[PDB]
Amino acid sequence: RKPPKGMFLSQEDVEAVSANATAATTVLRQLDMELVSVKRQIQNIKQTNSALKEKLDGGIEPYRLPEVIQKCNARWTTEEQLLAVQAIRKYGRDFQAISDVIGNKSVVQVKNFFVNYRRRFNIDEVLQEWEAE
Amino acid sequence: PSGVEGAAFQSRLPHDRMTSQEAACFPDIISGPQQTQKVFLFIRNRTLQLWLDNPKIQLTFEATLQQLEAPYNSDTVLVHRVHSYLERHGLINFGIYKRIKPLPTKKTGKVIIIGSGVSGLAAARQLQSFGMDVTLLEARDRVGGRVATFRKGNYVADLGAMVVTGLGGNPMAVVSKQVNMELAKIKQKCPLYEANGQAVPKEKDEMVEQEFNRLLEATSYLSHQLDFNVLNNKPVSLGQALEVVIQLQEKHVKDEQIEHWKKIVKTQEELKELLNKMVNLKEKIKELHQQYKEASEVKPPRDITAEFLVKSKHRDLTALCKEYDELAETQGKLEEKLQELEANPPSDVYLSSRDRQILDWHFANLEFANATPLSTLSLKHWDQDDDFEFTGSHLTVRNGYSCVPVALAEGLDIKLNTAVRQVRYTASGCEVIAVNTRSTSQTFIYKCDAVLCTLPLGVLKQQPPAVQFVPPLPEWKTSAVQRMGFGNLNKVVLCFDRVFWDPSVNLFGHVGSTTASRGELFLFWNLYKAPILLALVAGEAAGIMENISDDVIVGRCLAILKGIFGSSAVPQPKETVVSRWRADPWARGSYSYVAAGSSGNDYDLMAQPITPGPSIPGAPQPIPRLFFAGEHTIRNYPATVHGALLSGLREAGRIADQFLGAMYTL
Ligand SMILES: [C]C1=C([C])[C]=C2C(=[C]1)N([C][C]([O])[C]([O])[C]([O])[C]OP([O])(=O)OP([O])(=O)O[C][C]1O[C](N3[C]=NC4=C3N=[C]N=C4[N])[C]([O])[C]1[O])C1=NC(=O)[N]C(=O)C1=N2C(=O)[C][C]C1=[C][C]=C(Br)[C]=[C]1
Repeated sequence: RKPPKGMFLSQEDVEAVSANATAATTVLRQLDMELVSVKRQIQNIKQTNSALKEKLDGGIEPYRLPEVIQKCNARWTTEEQLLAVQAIRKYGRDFQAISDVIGNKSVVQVKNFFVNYRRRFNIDEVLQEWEAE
Repeated sequence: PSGVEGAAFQSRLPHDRMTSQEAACFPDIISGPQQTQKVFLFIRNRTLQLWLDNPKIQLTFEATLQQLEAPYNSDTVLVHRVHSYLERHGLINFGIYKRIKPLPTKKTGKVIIIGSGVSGLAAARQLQSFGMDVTLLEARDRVGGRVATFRKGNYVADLGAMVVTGLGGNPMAVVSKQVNMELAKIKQKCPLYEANGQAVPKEKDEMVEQEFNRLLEATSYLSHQLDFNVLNNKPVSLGQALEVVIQLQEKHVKDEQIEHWKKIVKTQEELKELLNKMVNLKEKIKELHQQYKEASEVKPPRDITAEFLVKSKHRDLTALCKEYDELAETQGKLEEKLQELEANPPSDVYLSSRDRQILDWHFANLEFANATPLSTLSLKHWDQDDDFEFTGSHLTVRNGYSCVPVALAEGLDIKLNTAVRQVRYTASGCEVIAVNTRSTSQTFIYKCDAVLCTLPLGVLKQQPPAVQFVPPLPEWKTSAVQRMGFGNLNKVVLCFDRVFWDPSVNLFGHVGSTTASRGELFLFWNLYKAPILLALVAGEAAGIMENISDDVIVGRCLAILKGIFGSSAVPQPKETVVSRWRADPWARGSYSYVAAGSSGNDYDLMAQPITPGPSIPGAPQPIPRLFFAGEHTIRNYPATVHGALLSGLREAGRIADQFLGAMYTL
């Protein structure tokens, strides 16, 4: 039914190693080559990868910006609103960013803002102007 | 098995079915009612048992009926018909029994028998037992043919057959009781000793053997399941097919490395793409910090766009830092899924150079078994007899196998030194012309009714012919003589003053350096009561060694043995013998084998007797005159002593039926 456990012999394979007197050593040589031609282009992408690793040396530690631990407010200081407007202009709809910028407003008070002040900030215009980019 | 059913098995017959051979003679019974068949079978089996339990005395019809019971011993024409059938075909009272009724005063018909090898003797005994005039012509000055035994002082060693292959159903089982032969078993444990002369570790020894067995079945799969049996018109040999498998196992080894390291690069090259994304991020991140720092220099108080700016860039940066962190994450994962892959390379090799050498000793073992280069054995058939294998363990004859022929030979008309040169057989009889081997011109003519030819296949193969047939052998017979394989194997007998090997070790092997020389002195036997060692020369080697002086060979022998046992535990041999069977003119080799392009069916062809033309044309079709027996004639037990013996019995049955008539079929 099946070859011994671990013995390998496909139909098609056999016809290949019998095809002439040295289809034998032909096939076994193509792989001997075909292999080194991989085994070698490892080095290459290992050395490529090796220099790129050294450029990333130093992580991003010098560039890390401390923790902004601060609480949500209900009040929209006229300051806060203005930060908001420009956040929209430069961010469109990423309510998460917009939230992160103003610093003390939840991802939704934001959404709500969008509707309340839509009124008097022409948030329409503002937004369509962000779409031009 | 045992009981009455032991007999049927011990006699090589199905205890609950009638054979084709029986059908032939009892077509009334086998075509008839089931009830009767059972009676018959029993009678057969019972008789068998009776013969078997006591094979040192003839078993008569009367003595039988006696121990038989009712209902069975009710019908005596059966019991007679059956006892007879059995007797005729040497199933009972064969070999060396004591006669109750001494031999029929006057004889009937005359038979010449070429060769007094076992097949020869066995058939002779039968025929004489059946009251015929029987004479044997033997080219040699001793009986036994390919059953040589060397004797000198207490040195005693076979150069011929040597092993009995287990008694479970083996006719020799009976002979063994009939004749004083000392039967010692073969302890299957065989240590190997590489070219250097040091043991092969239980490690390898086991892995290689087991790889060997795996490789065999492997071919067997190619044969049956893939039908790989012809190639470029030639029949495919076992050797070929073992190469094609080993190759494919080498191929697959590589195929695996390839797609293992190929899995490395596909990873190693995700790691490339990732790093590039990482560097080009520490890129903007660098220059973004810049911009934030610069816009945090604008000191308060500041207007709102300039405030937003700070606040803006701040986000954009912790944002880009989340990103780059989730990447250092990823990075570390790949970096390990890479020692992972570097930790488990698949095997470097299919077989090492030391491995593939040991595998060769296992191939030499096979070369020995079949007496031939596996490049010659038919893949499809090489082992067709492996079905009919005896049970129990193999033995050796401690007191020299020759003891058997000589025993059989006893009481028989035998012309030693008589070389048959021409066989002539005609409608009304045959004549056999032999010469004397000492002065060759001194000539002999034998006239008989039938010739039974036990000539080795080697001999039958000789070109140009050593024996000549008149008229020549039919094209269907000669074709079978060519198609069939007659192989070779040689022995070296080493005789010392002292045991220096392991006394509890029957056989130990040596591992030659090359494929080429795998068979050369590849195995040794401590078998005997004296200090004698036996060295096999098999496979490709055997043929080539015949061309080398005794000394040289015995040289290579000691050489090897010192290597294994220390350069001064090994004395000079007192007495040394060396076979050369392919050389020997009355053998021309060792024993047959199923060559590529032959089959089991060619063996049948060998046994088919020859019927001459008619003399006066438009006369009736003759009786057949020329018959064949011998190792090469017996489909199911080729190349063996027991196989020969068996064929001898067979032809006797057949000849007797022919010339004395078969009364028992009515
Ligand atoms: C060689 C050998 C060796 C070395 C070893 C062995 C063997 C072998 N084997 C086999 C046997 O031996 C055989 O088979 C037999 O013996 C045979 O017999 P037959 O058939 O009968 O034959 P022969 O013997 O040969 O005889 C014949 C005769 O004839 C004569 N001639 C010739 N020519 C002529 C004549 N005459 C007249 N004229 C003319 N011309 C001769 O001379 C003779 O006599 C074996 N077997 C067994 O069983 N066992 C064993 O062991 C063996 N061995 C081994 O070792 C191995 C093998 C085997 C195989 C398989 C098996 Br399953 C087991 C084993």
